[PDB]
Amino acid sequence: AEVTQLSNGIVVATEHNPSAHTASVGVVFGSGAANENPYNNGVSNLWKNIFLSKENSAVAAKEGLALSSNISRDFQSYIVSSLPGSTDKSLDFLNQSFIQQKANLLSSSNFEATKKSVLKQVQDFEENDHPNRVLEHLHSTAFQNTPLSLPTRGTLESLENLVVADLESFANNHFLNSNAVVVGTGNIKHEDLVNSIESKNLSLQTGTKPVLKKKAAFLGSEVRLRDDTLPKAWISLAVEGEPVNSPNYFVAKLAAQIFGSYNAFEPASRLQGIKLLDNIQEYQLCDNFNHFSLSYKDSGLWGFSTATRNVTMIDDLIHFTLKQWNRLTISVTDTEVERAKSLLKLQLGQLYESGNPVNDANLLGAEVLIKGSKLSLGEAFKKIDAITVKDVKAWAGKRLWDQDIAIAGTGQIEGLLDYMRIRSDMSMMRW
Amino acid sequence: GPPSGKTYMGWWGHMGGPKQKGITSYAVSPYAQKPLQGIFHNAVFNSFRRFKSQFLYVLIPAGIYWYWWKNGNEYNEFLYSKAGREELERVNV
Repeated sequence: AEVTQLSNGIVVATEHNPSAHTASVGVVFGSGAANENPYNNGVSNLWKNIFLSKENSAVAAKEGLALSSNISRDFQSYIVSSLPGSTDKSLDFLNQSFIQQKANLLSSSNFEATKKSVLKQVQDFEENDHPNRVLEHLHSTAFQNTPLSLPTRGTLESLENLVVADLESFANNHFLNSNAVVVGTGNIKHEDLVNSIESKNLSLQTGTKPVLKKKAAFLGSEVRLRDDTLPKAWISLAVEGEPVNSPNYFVAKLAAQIFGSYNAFEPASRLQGIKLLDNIQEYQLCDNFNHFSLSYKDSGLWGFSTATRNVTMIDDLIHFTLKQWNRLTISVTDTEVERAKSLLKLQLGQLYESGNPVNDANLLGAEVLIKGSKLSLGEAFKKIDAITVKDVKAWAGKRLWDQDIAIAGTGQIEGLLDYMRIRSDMSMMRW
Repeated sequence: GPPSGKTYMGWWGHMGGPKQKGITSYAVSPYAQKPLQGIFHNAVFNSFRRFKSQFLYVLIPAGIYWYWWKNGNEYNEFLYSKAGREELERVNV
């Protein structure tokens, strides 16, 4: 297992695996939804569905290729997959359809049909997908009036004002050679890829991207979307967390692993070594929860999400969870830290060593764009093993004890108390 | 114990109002706000209209009762002086 970075004008990164049976080749750009403004929000999500449109997918399918695309807050990628003997055809398809010609894809008949399909997807997301849209509303209230607040899909109000000239204006500012990384994963050797690119003279455009002026900033706030005709309540809560390239990046992920995830209907999930589960199962305070530690280029979020049918005891669920977060400053034990070390290593090993080269192409390109290289899994395991109890207590005294929070919620949330009752539970008046 | 009678108020989660749909609310933490931004723009204009759009319901009944008490006090003072001695035997009949 080894990565190889090489620059000749174009940054080329590979990750060779001679045991895999497919190969994957694409390009990742270093702009996401946090490089848009409130008037062209959704222009990245439209460029994805233009690339995945029917006439473009049909040209690829006669060659034997498949297409993927992903939109995030800091990056976006466009990936072609094939059998290991036809990576030259997949690199040709990325040259013709995406680099040279774009007036074929941006015809008026293709643009209006794609815009209709995207507007239906965003409408069905806002009406049916309740856990993921509460987490989207948590980002917009915590980073309000700041580039990290814009949703990755766009809104229905901002998507209908978009024309063809808005997509060409975004492509001239961000789809550049100094913003791009060419990636290759699966069964493909590194020097075979750099000689196929150098046998041509690929270059997107010369110049740099615009520089935004407002930096990300956390603000303690809340947003409530009450809907009494829904059968549950869905709540997210977080503090300000760690960015990428932070010295406390792995300590924050281990602290979330201490409290973990839960499913009340799976019998083995009920037997986990988490002390919070004693209070919750006595009166059945929720159906599921999960803790997270998200990281971006400038900021991050640390907290949990939950879903509940017990709508008269919502205040007991928030109170018991926040009293366990107080113990990370005061009285976290050594056996809880050793359990979280083994489970964080199992979770990280499953994320980076799945058998999908499309997942590996997204992870490799996003990390080379920020850091310039990639940290191996062997070196990440040695940083996790060196964390002590005193590292956890010093991190939680800075980020958790007596700090501001952000709350989002939907459904039957009448039993959720107001902000200052929840804010005062971030300290004990004992220590 | 036995269940109670029917009231018009419940508790948290079953308070007993109508069903709500379509209303969004927003709030900001008090730790991130400016400290004490009221004595001005509230003693300028706010704490004058809040009672002087109401002053006429108080001062018309106050002026009626103050005129009545002051008029009766001056008549009792006249009756027990030297000049009001002759009227005093007439009205104590």
